[PDB]
Amino acid sequence: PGSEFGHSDAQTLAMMLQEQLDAINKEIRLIQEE
Amino acid sequence: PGLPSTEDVILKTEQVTKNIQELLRAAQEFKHDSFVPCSEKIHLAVTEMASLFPKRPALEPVRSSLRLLNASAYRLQSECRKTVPPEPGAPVDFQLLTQQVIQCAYDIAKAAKQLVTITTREK
Repeated sequence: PGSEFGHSDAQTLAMMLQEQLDAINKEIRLIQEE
Repeated sequence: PGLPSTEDVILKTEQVTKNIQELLRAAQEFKHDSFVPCSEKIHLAVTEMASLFPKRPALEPVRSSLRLLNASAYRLQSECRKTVPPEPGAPVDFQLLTQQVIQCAYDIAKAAKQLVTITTREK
């Protein structure tokens, strides 16, 4: 299912989105090193 | 058609994340007029990434992640249409809008990450 965020403000959401994007870039980097 | 190469998945994923990154920038810089073109570039990037996988994937996690990816891109497209009301300048709750838009992008990135992981583990 889709994620449930309730009444999270844009600030909190932006942080979690950025964390998600950072995690993607980190995983890709780890893949390209092995 | 089977599972795509890790290199191909990374390429399409990076196009998705780049476009999502630009959307987040628009939200933070209050470029609310840019929400529709950003969502279209994202939706396109999502379509190209999805096309890397079989029309009917064998793997259950691919089916699940593609469902999340596609549904979230569509949901995003639905949300961004509020930045272009038929009467220019009409009342819009930009706080609620931005919240919904970032939620969609979060799940798109989430699904994209899952697909990257799935592809790598099968190689």
